[PDB]
Parts: sequence; structure tokens; C-alpha cells
Amino acid sequence: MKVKSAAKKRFKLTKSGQIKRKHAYTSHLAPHKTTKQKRHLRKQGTVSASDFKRIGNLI
Amino acid sequence: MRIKGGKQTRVRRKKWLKQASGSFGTRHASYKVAKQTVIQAAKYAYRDRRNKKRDFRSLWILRLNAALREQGMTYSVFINLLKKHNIEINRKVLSELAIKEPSKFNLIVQKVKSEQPK
Amino acid sequence: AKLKLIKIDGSFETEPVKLSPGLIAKELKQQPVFDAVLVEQASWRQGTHSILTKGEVRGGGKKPYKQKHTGKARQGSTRNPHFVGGGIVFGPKPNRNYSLKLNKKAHTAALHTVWSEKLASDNTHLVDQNLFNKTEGKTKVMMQFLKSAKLLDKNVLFVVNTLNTNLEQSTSNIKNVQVKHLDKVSVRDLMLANALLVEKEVLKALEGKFK
Amino acid sequence: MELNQLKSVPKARNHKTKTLGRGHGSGLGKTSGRGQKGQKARKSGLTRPGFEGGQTPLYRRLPKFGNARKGFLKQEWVVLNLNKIAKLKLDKINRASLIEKQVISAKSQLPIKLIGHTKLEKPLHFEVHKVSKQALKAVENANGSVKLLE
RNA sequence: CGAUAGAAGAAGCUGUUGGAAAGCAGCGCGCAAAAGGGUGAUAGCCCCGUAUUUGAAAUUGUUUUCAUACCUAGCGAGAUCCCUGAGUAGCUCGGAAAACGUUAUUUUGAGUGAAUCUGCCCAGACCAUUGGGUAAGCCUAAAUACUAAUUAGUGACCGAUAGCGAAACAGUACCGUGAGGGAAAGGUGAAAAGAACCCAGAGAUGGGAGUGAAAUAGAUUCUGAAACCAUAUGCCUACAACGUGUCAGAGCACAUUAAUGUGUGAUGGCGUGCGUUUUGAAGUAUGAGCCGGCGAGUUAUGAUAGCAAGCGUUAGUUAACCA
RNA sequence: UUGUGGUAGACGAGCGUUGUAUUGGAGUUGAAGUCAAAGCGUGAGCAUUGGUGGAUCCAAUACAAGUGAGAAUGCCGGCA
Ligand SMILES: [Mg+2]
Ligand SMILES: [Mg+2]
Ligand SMILES: [Mg+2]
Ligand SMILES: [Mg+2]
Ligand SMILES: [Mg+2]
Ligand SMILES: [Mg+2]
Ligand SMILES: [Mg+2]
Ligand SMILES: [Mg+2]
Ligand SMILES: [Mg+2]
Ligand SMILES: [Mg+2]
Ligand SMILES: [Mg+2]
Ligand SMILES: [Mg+2]
Ligand SMILES: [Mg+2]
Ligand SMILES: [Mg+2]
Ligand SMILES: [Mg+2]
Ligand SMILES: [Mg+2]
Ligand SMILES: [Mg+2]
Ligand SMILES: [Mg+2]
Ligand SMILES: [Mg+2]
Ligand SMILES: [Mg+2]
Ligand SMILES: [Mg+2]
Ligand SMILES: [Mg+2]
Ligand SMILES: [Mg+2]
Ligand SMILES: [Mg+2]
Ligand SMILES: [Mg+2]
Ligand SMILES: [Mg+2]
Ligand SMILES: [Mg+2]
Ligand SMILES: [Mg+2]
Ligand SMILES: [Mg+2]
Ligand SMILES: [Mg+2]
Ligand SMILES: [Mg+2]
Ligand SMILES: [Mg+2]
Ligand SMILES: [Mg+2]
Ligand SMILES: [Mg+2]
Ligand SMILES: [Mg+2]
Ligand SMILES: [Mg+2]
Ligand SMILES: [Mg+2]
Ligand SMILES: [Mg+2]
Ligand SMILES: [Mg+2]
Ligand SMILES: [Mg+2]
Ligand SMILES: [Mg+2]
Repeated sequence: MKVKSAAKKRFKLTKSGQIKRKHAYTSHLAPHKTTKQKRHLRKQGTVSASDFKRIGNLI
Repeated sequence: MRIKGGKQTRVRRKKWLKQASGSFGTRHASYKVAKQTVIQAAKYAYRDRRNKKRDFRSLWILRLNAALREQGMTYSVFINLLKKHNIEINRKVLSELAIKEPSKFNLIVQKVKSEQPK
Repeated sequence: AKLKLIKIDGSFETEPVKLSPGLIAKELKQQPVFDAVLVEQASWRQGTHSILTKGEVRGGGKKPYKQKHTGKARQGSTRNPHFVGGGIVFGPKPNRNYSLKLNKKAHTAALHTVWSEKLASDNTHLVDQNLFNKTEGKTKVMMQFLKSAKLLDKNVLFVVNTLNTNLEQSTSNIKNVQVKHLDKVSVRDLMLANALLVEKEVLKALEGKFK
Repeated sequence: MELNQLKSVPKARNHKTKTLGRGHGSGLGKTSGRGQKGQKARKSGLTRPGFEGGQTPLYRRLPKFGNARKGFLKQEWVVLNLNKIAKLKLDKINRASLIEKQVISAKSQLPIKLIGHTKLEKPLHFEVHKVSKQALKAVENANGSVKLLE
């Protein structure tokens, strides 16, 4: 099996197996979002349980 | 390792054929029709065990009802008198008495007729 | 334990040999033994079974009949699996492995327990070079030896460290008994023996191998 | 155990094999567990991993991570940790002594780094390319010493 | 040292069932031979062989020794002179090779075009420092890839629908103008001793006789299943509405894996098949004329999880390869 | 004591076929096959006897599968 080249470059793993990710809606069209929204989307997050199983076998 | 089927299919097929012995023509010759008839016959046998339990009760009730009408009493009141007198006897044995032992069956009807309940 | 020598005449030596306690193990492992026997039984498979799949069988890659308007059913080839010509769907292949892996320490533990249970028991006598060369290479002498030792029906196994030739010249026409070097005996050869004759220096090599 | 009676440990060898084609009595007949007439019941299989039926998959929806050192490899380091080095038995920890203890391979030239905070009782004499300030503080709080090779 | 024919090569009788002993039993014997095949059943000692020791006139393979051609040889000094692969390396315009979808490196269809050890190329655009290497000339064993064929052998491979399409005279019969497509079919008995002769018949053939242990082993030739077609003991059936059965039930006829037995079923109650796919099928939806054989969750390489075993806190475990 | 209708489906426990490895056993005084019968099991299934048949087969514990046929307007052969 080959690791998907798109699964990597977008999902980093951690010590306990959580898959770190970046928030979307942070590429353009900045004036259409509030500074609260922008500063909340700047921080990183983890995949939800609904996607953890699908990303585990993808990596 | 090429395992080849022989004596496995034939034995389990001949069991079904043996069960469907005494059927009409192909229903005992061909394995397929024999298997269908055995399953259907098993269903019939299952249903008729239950239906036998009910039908024989009905026949005993009919015979007992008739035996009472010759003496002027009805089935609906005979069972009520039986309950009030605490007498507990199957309608089967009661019908067997009325067919085999007329004198003793008449003795039971005489006691339930008039004697004080309990 | 009391491991005692055997002479050529079948009589026992009056001097028993003491045994170091490292050979015998108070703890016995049976699962590693079972796995060792299974992997010995495996790798004995030649695995030369081969079958022709649907594409490999010589036949016509054309449609026999048209797809529609014929009273017959749809068919795509004359060498399909459900055809008498015969295309075997899966079939045995000559690329199967049949091999299994067992850890080195697990094999050592299996060998340790099997030596422990086979040793310090009946028909586990000690043997030397004298009767290994007193055989003279004639199997009649060895038949007499087994008859005297009452090991005729037993599957006696000779464990040898120096590959004596007179002993190997005999015991070769005997389908029952056999002789092996210490680096050649395995778990299965050890517990099929039902009886074995072990050389004293073989026994010395055994404590060393176990470590 | 003999060869005529050989047994595995219970619940180790044999487990219930799910045979998918042999009759309905096993609960795995006819359909064989695929369901009923849909894509997952055909011979093809279960589509592609990560597919969402045409909707943009999760990875295609999220931004890509950035690699600052493009085309480079992180410099690997051999790290000696203080919480476990106490369990190891040796004094005057240099590269050669680690080779004899086989913590490091003799065919490796990676620089040695010292890491850790856990207090150690006996003194050790390290020969490390890099050492933390507080790891050095712990080592020198005991009667040990550390020399920084260059 | 082998290859292409070969020579020698040990060890058993008696009795019993049996057509026949080699089986079985008693008493023995040989083995560097207990691999195998045949011999009237299942033979270490009946035969051929096998282990082992050997042998080539002639052709041919490998290796070694000797001689003999051919090639093959070091370290300094001075001179400051000469040579070191040109339409070549670069560069431009279109393509490509490399993991790369053209880009440092390699290559080229069109055009242009250098320098000469203080020289030229390279170290992912490029420049400088440092370092590495000597393009535009050629040849190169070994480890590597494969088996139509020859010899020996093996198989938890197949055993006439299987195994090569082809166990038989198979790429045949046959189909097509042609390329091309492409079958089925094995077994008497130890030994033909293959049935002389008689009877019926025109004859094949059949019934006896004869051979044979067996002829219901007879050339239709090992065993002979079901569907299918006929014959017969016993029971029932010509006023009867039937998914053909089931539960009760007389009478009739027998006697068993001895069992409140078996075969048939006048009559009474109840009763619209099996798979598929559907909200819903007795179905005026679908699939099967019947019987028998074949016919669909595997293998290789990895990942996760459950269970179990080995080894354990500077642990655990090898891959290729060698024996 | 509470329970035991059941499709898709999940889980657990077993039967049967062929072969291999260890043990033991039967067989021309008749093995497999094959037919019949008024047997034994909760189920896959398993025996006993007799006829035919003429040489291999069975039991236990493990292992490996071309391992289970009623349907595919399924293929082949035979017969309605
Ligand atoms: Mg079948
Ligand atoms: Mg084939
Ligand atoms: Mg189910
Ligand atoms: Mg499923
Ligand atoms: Mg659907
Ligand atoms: Mg379907
Ligand atoms: Mg579905
Ligand atoms: Mg869309
Ligand atoms: Mg000779
Ligand atoms: Mg001879
Ligand atoms: Mg023989
Ligand atoms: Mg360049
Ligand atoms: Mg390319
Ligand atoms: Mg230079
Ligand atoms: Mg650079
Ligand atoms: Mg040059
Ligand atoms: Mg064929
Ligand atoms: Mg045939
Ligand atoms: Mg022609
Ligand atoms: Mg005749
Ligand atoms: Mg015929
Ligand atoms: Mg015949
Ligand atoms: Mg009438
Ligand atoms: Mg009328
Ligand atoms: Mg009506
Ligand atoms: Mg009616
Ligand atoms: Mg009726
Ligand atoms: Mg009706
Ligand atoms: Mg079905
Ligand atoms: Mg529909
Ligand atoms: Mg509809
Ligand atoms: Mg209708
Ligand atoms: Mg229609
Ligand atoms: Mg349809
Ligand atoms: Mg139809
Ligand atoms: Mg059929
Ligand atoms: Mg696991
Ligand atoms: Mg249930
Ligand atoms: Mg078996
Ligand atoms: Mg028989
Ligand atoms: Mg199959």
C-alpha cells in the first residue's frame, strides 16, 4: 500500500495518534470574515471522530 | 488437492427421497420435488398437531353434549354444576364414561344435578 | 540425573553419570514446542501444484453465439469456469509460500523443554565410540545390539558429534533407526524417537549450546 | 506431548473462519455479507479510499501544510536521556563506551546530545556535542562533569 | 576427473484357507542391498534389480603440470620546449531520458559555435572561494535472465467432465474460400484356455455343452447410481372438484435392525409449490422438462484490530547471503 | 430466576470430503464401491445385517485445502 500524497502534506500525526490539521477558509476573501473569525481559524485543529477512521487507513 | 464429490450428495439426497416414500409419481422419484413435499408435509404435520389438540376437544364436547340432552340437561349448565360441586374430570374421560360406562356416567349426572354445591 | 552408559553386549555400565542441573528445566513450554513441530512439518512441502486459469487454457477468445435473439443463454467463451473445457477460477498456484517463522529464542525454548522431557527417562542411555566402531559396519551386529537392548520396535535415534562412519554404514538399511549430528536434530526428530542413545560428548555439547 | 497427541493452547490456533459461500446455516450464504444489489455487492469492490460519492473529500477541502526546508532531511541526533541513563551501568560516558555498550553503532558518526532533568545519584563524566543548560545543572549539581566536544 | 554401451552383486523351507500365497502361523537367514518393478492376493531372502566394487577400442567435456609463441616492468636529473581525441563541448529554437509533467545532469531535428594544464567539465538556476574529475576513441570474463531438448529424481500435484486441446493413429475427424476454429473416445480373464460340438433359425444370434475359481467375467467384455422403460406378489381405485400432502380412521395382506410392527388407504377435519426480486408474489411477474457429474470468496505483498505464545525494561527481531 | 418468532446483518460452537504426519487395527475366512431393510442421534450426520463387488481401508490427535450444489434462459452426457 502507498500513502496518499494528498493525505500527507495536509495531516500531521502526534504522540497519541491524533491527526493535526489546518482550518479552511484562510486563503482569500479576507474582508468577508470578521477578525474574530480570522483569529479563530488561524489556530490548528484535529480531525473529528467521523473522519479519524477514514484518515487512519489513508496515512 | 482436487476433492471430488461422491457419496456426499447422494446420501443426503437419498435421505430426503426416503422420507418422501409413498408419494404420487415424481413426488417420490425426483429429489427436488421430494424435498419440497417433505418440507410441506412437515409444515402440515406441525399445524395438525395443534389442530388435533383442538379438534378432539370439540368431539368430546359434542359427545358429552349429546349424552346430556338425552337426560334433559345441557352442556352449558353441566359444566357449571361440575365447577360448583368441585368435581374435576376431563370431558375426554367423561365422554369415555358415557360411551363405556352408562351407569357410572349417569351417577355423576345425578350427583351434579341436585346435591348441595360443596 | 542418573544417566548411565550402555555397552555393546547390551549390559549396563555400573558407573552412572551425574548431570548438570542446567539441562533439565523446572518450567516446561508446550506452545513453542507445538509451533516448532508445525514449522518442521512445513517447509517439507514441494508446492509444485499448478492449474490453468481462464486465460491460460488454450481456447477461443471469441463469443460462440450472439448475445441476443438466440434461445440459448448468454455465453462469453468456451473455456469459462462453468464449462467442461475447464478454466479453473482460483486453483492451486506454484507461488504459495507454506513457510512459517518462529523466533530464535522460542525455538531454543522448545528444544530446551523437549530435551528436558526426553532426557532423564527410560531408553535414554549413554553411548560412546567403542560400540560405535565395534559394529564393524555390519548391520547384523547392530540388530543383535538392538535385540539385546530390547529396542527393536523403538524408533531409536543416535545423536553423534564426530560422524562415525562404521555406525553410519550400518543403521542405513534400517528404516526404523537413524543417526544424526547435534546440529542436525530438531524438535520433531527428538520426540519421534521414543528412544535415543546419546554420546557423552554430545551431552557435553548440549549444556554448552543451551547457555 | 507426543506426535500422536499434539495440542495447541486454547484460543490460540483455531478461530471461527467466516465461509461466505457454504449455505445459509452458517448465516453467510447467498449474498455472502455484501448486502443487496448495490455497488458494494458487485465484484469490483468498495470504490476508492477517501471517496465521498462526488463531494469534495476531507483532504481536498483542507489547506496544505508548508515545508520550509524543501528537499532537505532533518539532521538526526543520538540523544542520551537522563531518566534512563541511570539504569545503564557505566562511567565516563564517551562515544567509545557507548559502542562497547552497543547503544550506538560503531559505523555511525551522529553527534551525541545530552537531554534530561531527572536527578542522578552517582557522578558521570559525559563527552557530548550538546547539552542542555538545566541538564548540565543537574549533572554538575552532583559531582559529575561534562565536556563539550567540537 | 568425467559423459556416450556394460560386468559382478548376499539371504527360505514347512503347514493352513484358498483356483492360485507372496497373505497367516512355526522355525530360520542376509544386509554398505528394507528404493522400485514383475511374479495367479499383501515377497528383504522367486526373478529383474538396488547399496557397493568395477570397466572404454572410438568420439567428446573440464581441470592440472611442463615447454613453447604474443603481451606484460622501477626509482631519479635537467630542459620550460612539444602532444593529450572540433562542426566537438557550450548557446538558441522544438522534443525527449531521468522518480520528475522538461530542469541543474544526459540525449538531438534546425542554426551558430570555443579554449588548450595559470587549460576544460562537475558539486540542482547563477557568480566567487574550496574541492572532485579528465568529455568529444575502442575492447572487456564473473556474479544476472530463460528452458524447446538430454540423464537421474521429486511432489500433503491430476487420475479419463480432471491433467497439455490431444492416455487411442490429435491439431486427427469435422466446420470455413481463406486466415482461423476444433472434439469425443482407456480397463475381459492369472493364462484366450475367445466357447469345438448339439438344438431352433436363412444367418447373425440365442439355449445347452466345454474351458475357467467365477460365463449374471463372452469380445455389448472392472465396478454399474439415478432419471427412463417394462413384469409381478399385496392393498386401493369407474357420483368424482384433487400444490396430491397432513392429523384421525375401518377393512384387507403380511411378519420386523421386536419395535405402543410393516404395506395399501373406504371415510372425516385442515390445506393456493421451491428459489429470485419486491411495500406487497399461489401468481395472470420471473428461473428451472427430469437425472448425474462440473460450476462462484483464492493467492502473493503490506496496514489495522481481536485472541495466544516467545523475549523484556539501554528491550525485541532479523532481510539478502553462506553451510 | 429471567428467557429461547425472525429477513439484512454481528457473534459463538460443531458436522462432513480428500490428502499428509504420528500412533494402533481390519481385510480373498472378502476392503472400497453399490443396492435393500420395520435402526441411532438436537442438526449437519452415524451405524448393523444381507445381496452384488473383487483389493484396499478404518479409529484417535494435529496440519493443508481445487472441501460441501436446487436454481445462474448455467456447461457436458443420458432419458422423458
Ligand atoms: Mg457435486
Ligand atoms: Mg482443463
Ligand atoms: Mg442471517
Ligand atoms: Mg459484511
Ligand atoms: Mg436496493
Ligand atoms: Mg442478486
Ligand atoms: Mg448496499
Ligand atoms: Mg459536484
Ligand atoms: Mg549383471
Ligand atoms: Mg541377486
Ligand atoms: Mg516385493
Ligand atoms: Mg553544463
Ligand atoms: Mg518520462
Ligand atoms: Mg587541473
Ligand atoms: Mg551548489
Ligand atoms: Mg582528455
Ligand atoms: Mg481429456
Ligand atoms: Mg466421459
Ligand atoms: Mg477442409
Ligand atoms: Mg452365455
Ligand atoms: Mg450398456
Ligand atoms: Mg460391466
Ligand atoms: Mg365408487
Ligand atoms: Mg350425485
Ligand atoms: Mg368446492
Ligand atoms: Mg377432500
Ligand atoms: Mg384427506
Ligand atoms: Mg386445496
Ligand atoms: Mg439458495
Ligand atoms: Mg418488481
Ligand atoms: Mg412493483
Ligand atoms: Mg395459477
Ligand atoms: Mg411478462
Ligand atoms: Mg426479471
Ligand atoms: Mg421457464
Ligand atoms: Mg442439473
Ligand atoms: Mg495480530
Ligand atoms: Mg432465535
Ligand atoms: Mg481423513
Ligand atoms: Mg458391501
Ligand atoms: Mg468447489
